[PDB]
Amino acid sequence: ADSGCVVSKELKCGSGIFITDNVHTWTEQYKFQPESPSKLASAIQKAHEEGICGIRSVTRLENLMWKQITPELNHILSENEVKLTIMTGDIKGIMQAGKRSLRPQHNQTFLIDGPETAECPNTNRAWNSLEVEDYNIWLKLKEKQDVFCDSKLMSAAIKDNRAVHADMGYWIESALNDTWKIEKASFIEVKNCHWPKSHTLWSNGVLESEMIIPKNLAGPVSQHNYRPGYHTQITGPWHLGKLEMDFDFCDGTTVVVTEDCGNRGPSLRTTTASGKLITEWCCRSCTLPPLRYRGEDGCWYGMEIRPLKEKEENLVNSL
Amino acid sequence: DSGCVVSWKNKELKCGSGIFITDNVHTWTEQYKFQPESPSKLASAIQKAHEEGICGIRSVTRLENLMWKQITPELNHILSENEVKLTIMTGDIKGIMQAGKRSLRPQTFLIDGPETAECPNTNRAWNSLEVEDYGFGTTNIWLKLKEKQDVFCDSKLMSAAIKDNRAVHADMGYWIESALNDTWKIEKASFIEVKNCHWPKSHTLWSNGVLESEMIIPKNLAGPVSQHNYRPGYHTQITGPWHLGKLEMDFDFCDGTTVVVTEDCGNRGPSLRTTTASGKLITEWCCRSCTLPPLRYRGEDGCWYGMEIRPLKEKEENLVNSL
Ligand SMILES: *[C@@H]1O[C@H](CO)[C@@H](O)[C@H](O)[C@H]1NC(C)=O
Ligand SMILES: *[C@@H]1O[C@H](CO)[C@@H](O)[C@H](O)[C@H]1NC(C)=O
Repeated sequence: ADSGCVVSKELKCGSGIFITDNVHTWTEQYKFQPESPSKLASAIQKAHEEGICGIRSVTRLENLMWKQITPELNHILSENEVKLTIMTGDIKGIMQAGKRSLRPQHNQTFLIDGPETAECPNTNRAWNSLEVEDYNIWLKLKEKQDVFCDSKLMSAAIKDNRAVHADMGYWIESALNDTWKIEKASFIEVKNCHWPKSHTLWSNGVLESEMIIPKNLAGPVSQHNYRPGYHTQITGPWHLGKLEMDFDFCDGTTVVVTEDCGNRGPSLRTTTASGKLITEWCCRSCTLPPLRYRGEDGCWYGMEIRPLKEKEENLVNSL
Repeated sequence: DSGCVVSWKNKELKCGSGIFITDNVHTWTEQYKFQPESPSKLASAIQKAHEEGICGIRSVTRLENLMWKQITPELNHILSENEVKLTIMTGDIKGIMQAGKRSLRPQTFLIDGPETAECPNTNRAWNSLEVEDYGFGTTNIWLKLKEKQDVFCDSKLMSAAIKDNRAVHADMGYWIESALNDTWKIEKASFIEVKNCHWPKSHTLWSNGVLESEMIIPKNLAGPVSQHNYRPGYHTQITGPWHLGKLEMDFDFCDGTTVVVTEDCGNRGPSLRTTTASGKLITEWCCRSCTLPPLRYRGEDGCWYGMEIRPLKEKEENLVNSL
């Protein structure tokens, strides 16, 4: 067990389990490391032999690993005198999943991450094929090609009417004010894996048509992932990659509830592409305070929120 | 909520923000104490309930009973001073804290104590108190009356967490550890109390597709409805030694006993103790489909085995079981 001391203005000490937030920390405390870059390289040789253009990362740290290891891998690949050039790209927005998966055991090109292409489909990319051995993190090959995120990375906790589902890239908070409902969400990444129900709190009788964070977007199948007058934000501003969902009004905007408002569609931003600000918003059934997203390009509103009088075409949505 | 914690086994410590769950069970000091909001209102509720025709009430948890014992004379004092002739009497608690079919809402009176015929549990009040706020310091806690009736344990006392493939469901008298060795399963369970409420789903992990026949710790014993409450080859231990009240159950053999897996072994029945009423020690045990290390209960009178586990040779009627 983990024995120590923590302070909230109350002080408490003892033994138990401590769940940390590594998302909001400006410092990068964790890095990913391989146990056998040789085995990895061989698995990539096999993958290319098994017909694979490249691989797509599940998380940000995996991508950073692929980046920091690519030269050595290519070097190793050259050390084995096997003709292949490994190319690692960047991650942006939702990390799309790959249907292929690695198996443990002029020049060609192996495309790790990067943007989409016609030469290499997502179905030819490998994904979710690296798990954690132990803790800098000793990683390794997986059992099989499950569409779940790594269990050793997931975490969760609940006490004093505050529930948290946490990850190395996610930080999801719900609370009990009259009822249990989602409160906050923090994202460094957006991934296409599924949140394991082993590390999930309150998973019984969960309507997937109501869970805000999408299941196929590592959304916890939980009644904590619930918010009255909301549904799954399938078409939300997840194209940001890094964002902060909360339940308040965007700065300088006003949202009201009315039947006169339109139907739910792709999330929109307060700021026009031209820079024009809209202050008047509406929802047909949403529950004030409204679902908002804080990111790079500014604030966005939930799918349920549409502008009152302004035409939707004038705005920017999830493309 | 920021702080620093150190793991000896992991040989690693960490600082930062987040959420800390504390094992209130293996605390050397009884840090917590139950205290009401307005004892006068409690007394009022007692008078009203007695007038309704109630005979007594039953605590839900240990520290609740402690509060009752800590405020009874003051309560009985309030009664007389506020014009009424009711004698409130509180006995101790042993084993399972039987629920009461009735409840509180905002000739003598009996609280807890032994089971009696004058005041059956069907006419007892139970699960009528909830916490509003926490005191600080010893650490005390407020209590007020519930506006709703249920058999759920107070949500504000339960906790849960998962990290490093080790789940924990905690309480003030419960501490239930699960882990991932090969597969996910329950590893330990610590009790200072045995209650009959229900462990709510809001504070539960993996509550999907949970066979109550597979949940080791019974649902009606505040057992977490979870696949963290599972064990390969074991079922709901309804006839475990829950008469002990305080116990520490886990998975290892009893000291100087032998358990094996044999289809010839007897079927599952009441949990037996390794030692008989005379004092003999049953060294040979078995199970049909159970898995080793065996489900054992470390209590006061010694080590016990799971329901699936039977004495290999010795007639089970020569052994002591949960009556
Ligand atoms: C809790 O919800 C009520 C309405 O349901 C609201 O009036 C109150 O402000 C909320 N408490 C908060 C936000 O702390
Ligand atoms: C997991 O189970 C195996 C089965 O024999 C055992 O050898 C091992 O020690 C167990 N691991 C832990 C951490 O208890």
